[PDB]
Amino acid sequence: LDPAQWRPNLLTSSSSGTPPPIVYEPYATAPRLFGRLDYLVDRGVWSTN
Amino acid sequence: APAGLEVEPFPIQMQVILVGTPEAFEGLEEDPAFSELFRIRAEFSPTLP
Repeated sequence: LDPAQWRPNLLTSSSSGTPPPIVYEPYATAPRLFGRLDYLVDRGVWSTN
Repeated sequence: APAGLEVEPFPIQMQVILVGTPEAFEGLEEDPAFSELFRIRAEFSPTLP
């Protein structure tokens, strides 16, 4: 059981209330709206978690 | 590349000086963002006195 596929991912912490989390995305491509999914390569084996 | 580098963007201190024929800018001046970003228009008179 690898401890890499079974850990929570820190997306964003709370903004401590005021001011509200305001994100402006002038360049609204899908990678910048919905986020990215990277792959680590060890011994040439493409893995993602 | 499987995993990229999230290059955080850097402040811009340069000044941009576009050079082109009037009809080249005629296809660029129809964009409202072009008006706000390039304010100084240097006219080269085709003839001198």
